[PDB]
Amino acid sequence: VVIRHHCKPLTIAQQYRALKAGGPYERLRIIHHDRTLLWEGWLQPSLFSRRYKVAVRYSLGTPPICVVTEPDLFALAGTRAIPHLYPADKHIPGARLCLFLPRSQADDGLSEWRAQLKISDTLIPWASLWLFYFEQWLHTGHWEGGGKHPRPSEVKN
Amino acid sequence: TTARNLPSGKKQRIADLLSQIIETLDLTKTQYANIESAYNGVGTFLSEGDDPLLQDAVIYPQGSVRLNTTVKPKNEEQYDIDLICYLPHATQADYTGVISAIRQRLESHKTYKTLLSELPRGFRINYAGDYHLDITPGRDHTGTAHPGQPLWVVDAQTAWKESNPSGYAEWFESSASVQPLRTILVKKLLNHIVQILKRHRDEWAAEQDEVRQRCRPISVIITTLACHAYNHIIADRRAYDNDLDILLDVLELMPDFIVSTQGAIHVNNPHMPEENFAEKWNRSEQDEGPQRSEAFYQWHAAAQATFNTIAASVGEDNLFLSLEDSFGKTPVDVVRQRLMEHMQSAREQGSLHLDKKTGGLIATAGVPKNTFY
Repeated sequence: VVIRHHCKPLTIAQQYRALKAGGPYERLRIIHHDRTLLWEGWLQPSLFSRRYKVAVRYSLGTPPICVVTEPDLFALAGTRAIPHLYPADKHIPGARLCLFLPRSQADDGLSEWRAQLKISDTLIPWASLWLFYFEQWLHTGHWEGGGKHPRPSEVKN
Repeated sequence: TTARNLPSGKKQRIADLLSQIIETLDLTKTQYANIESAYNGVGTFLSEGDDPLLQDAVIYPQGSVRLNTTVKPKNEEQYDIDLICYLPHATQADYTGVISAIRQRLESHKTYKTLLSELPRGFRINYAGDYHLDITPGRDHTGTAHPGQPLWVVDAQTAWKESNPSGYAEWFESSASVQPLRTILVKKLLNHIVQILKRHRDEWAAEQDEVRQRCRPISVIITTLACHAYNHIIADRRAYDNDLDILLDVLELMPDFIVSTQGAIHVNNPHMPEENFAEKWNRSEQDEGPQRSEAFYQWHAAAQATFNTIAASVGEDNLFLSLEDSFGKTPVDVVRQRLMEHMQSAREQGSLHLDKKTGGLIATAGVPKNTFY
């Protein structure tokens, strides 16, 4: 969307008020001397879907990270390669989920998620949208969703 | 977990999935017009016959085609259409005369004679690829007043047996019109229920052994029992808003309407008392009939258990696997593919919304683009 560039990455305090308004959250913390923002809760992809716990981390100047802890997802995987996982997060346990497109590939220079957007606006809807296509990957054997580019040499990291 | 204890939304979603699954097997209007034109042409050609016996013949549909409860047979490319001719001047005609007249008349036509095939009860036309034509000769029957169509039909052993097709159709159409009162808050339904039960029976029959396959429930017995059960619930004015609850209640009420008298089981046409749809059940030679009584009860128990099984599923994959196990894989594949197309469109349209309480996706807070890599 063509918007003025006067908008700037909001600070942690403004992002803090966003999460409490929407949805039920178990905890909402500020750690590392107000550096980091943490959110946890239970997300259900559909009416018959399972129960999922999701964690979101953010620091100013760094892209957000989405990590899903429970269930383990690897017992459900059955050691077959789960698609769409970033490198593991050492401090926070659980699989890490890639749910955006970084700045390098985007030609306009505007990432699909930017610091202007509130954390609650897209990070959870995308993560929930990620979980919906995950179960449909099973029972079909195919990732019937928006796939990544057939990268010849690029590493996207 | 039982199917009754689920909330309203889950059961309504299961009902919608069942309806969409059934819609695949139903025949469309264009095909129906094709068959109608075909048999109308056959009847018009018949009436042109110069033979006095065959003169004034009329063909009208019968069976599932009349009642609008057709389900595509599994592993068979051809739908079945069965119709019955009525010869007013055959009131005292002989079997051989009618058979010879119809056979020679059908043999006369160039197109018809190649596909004509003989059946034990009548004649068949082998229309190529997708549907069938079945014809049954009939003599009028006089002396029994009733809402409509007292008639004799042809059965090889007795050469004439009693039947009344139009009365059953009128009774079913009158019964299916009424709608159960729905609880207030601060295709007909019976046709769909019968079609679902027939689909489940067809799925259940394949696994079983030869004796259970041969003695599987017949469609007309299930239809009569379902209509009888539906009348009881519509009269008692019970309020239902859970859609599988109606099917469960009807199926539970079904076996109470089998009537036993002097060791003879009678499921009867409401208008014609002499029309016994359960005649083979009574005949106990080689215990063939008694096995058919056990087959219906085993089917009833299995059909009751299958919805408890579906209700116990957690996970969308498990639900779809259960539906594949219950009502065939190929009908279910289309529903899931349609769901994926709708979800992809909603992702493109921007109508994908997030629920506040559960974070569940709402398909119609617009979700932005490219959630993945």
